[PDB]
Amino acid sequence: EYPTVSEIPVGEVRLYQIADGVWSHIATQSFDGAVYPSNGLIVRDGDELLLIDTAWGAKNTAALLAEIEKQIGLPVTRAVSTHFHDDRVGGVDVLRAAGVATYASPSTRRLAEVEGNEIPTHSLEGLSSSGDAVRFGPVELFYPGAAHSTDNLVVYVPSASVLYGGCAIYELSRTSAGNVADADLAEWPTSIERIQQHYPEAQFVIPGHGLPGGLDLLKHTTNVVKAHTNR
Ligand SMILES: C[C@H](CS)C(=O)N1CCC[C@@H]1C(=O)O
Ligand code: NA
Ligand SMILES: [Zn+2]
Ligand SMILES: [Zn+2]
Ligand SMILES: [Zn+2]
Repeated sequence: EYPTVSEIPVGEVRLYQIADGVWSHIATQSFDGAVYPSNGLIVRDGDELLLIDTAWGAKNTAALLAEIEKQIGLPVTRAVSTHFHDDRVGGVDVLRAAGVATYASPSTRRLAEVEGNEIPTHSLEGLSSSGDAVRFGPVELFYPGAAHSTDNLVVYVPSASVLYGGCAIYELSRTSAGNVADADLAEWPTSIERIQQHYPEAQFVIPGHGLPGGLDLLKHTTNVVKAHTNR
């Protein structure tokens, strides 16, 4: 049922409804001569929508807005990018031109600027120390500490028990570490354990790339990260 990388041409976006007013968005992109999928989140907030992450580039993000209008038909008024990489902020300018208020932590904004990636406009305060949580409308934002990147956020939807782990969490099909150029390998498992301790009620866990699962994706990611650590 969940849209897979094989099913989505680059440039197109699928939505997957998880619960009343919660969807993931799934897009694909060429990377390393392969095609990889990438997930974001959409959460209804009243008669508006909160978007979590771009769809990995401007073209895809335009497709994302069009698919949202087609399938849901409510305005995206805010967006949060969960780290500074292009699968999270690539498309921010598209969102901004469409009237979306884009947000990220100051950590993410600083790193995006250094990197030459798009920079969300608004700053999310209160997330700079490991273990910090803040409410943002229908979600809670949580900074678990450095993992896939120094700035990685996770997002929890309490009404639906959905934990969006972003790229700090790997899908089960990934058995070897991926892009760790910006990672903190030493802290990554500790950061995962903070997610487990903060959201032990989570029922649906979404990795940055690939198929959702349950909280077992946390242990899985720790297993893979520790194996890479011991390479
Ligand atoms: C551009 C993204 C940023 S997490 C990236 O590095 N990717 C996406 C899928 C493959 C590769 C990876 O994270 O291993
Ligand atoms: Na919390
Ligand atoms: Zn990343
Ligand atoms: Zn604004
Ligand atoms: Zn990613």
